[PDB]
Amino acid sequence: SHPALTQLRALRYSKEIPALDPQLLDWLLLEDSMTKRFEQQGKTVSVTMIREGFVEQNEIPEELPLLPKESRYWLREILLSADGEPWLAGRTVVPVSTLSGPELALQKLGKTPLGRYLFTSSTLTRDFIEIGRDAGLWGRRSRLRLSGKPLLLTELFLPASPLY
Repeated sequence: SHPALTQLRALRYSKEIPALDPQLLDWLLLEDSMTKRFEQQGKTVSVTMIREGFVEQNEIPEELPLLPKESRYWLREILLSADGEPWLAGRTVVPVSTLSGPELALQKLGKTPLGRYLFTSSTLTRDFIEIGRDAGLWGRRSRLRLSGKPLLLTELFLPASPLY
């Protein structure tokens, strides 16, 4: 798709959280998407849609080991911009079994940027967070649960983002 997503997917992620500046840790560990924290930089946050749709297991080789094995997944790839400047690449993989209740909205976001602010009646927890780095750029990979139901979110922080 876009080279930022290719890069994102190929980061070598692990559960090692490096010994980083606390403010950088707070960015990487945030138990939410980056949308509202990027807005708090004094920015309007927008989505560039790279791909979204239902896919089979063969299009989620990175996420499949980390999710239930089932027939279909919602796959969403975006670039996230702040005042029009790309700051993040995001890749979300949602098993269809997660798409129930308020979490049906995960397939209906369109250009609305993901975040907990959209899920005002759903618990959010995180099963794990992995960190990776490539070419000087940080990425992270999380298995999230919304009302107990899993999804995979992988994010790559692009060079203009405030992490750097």
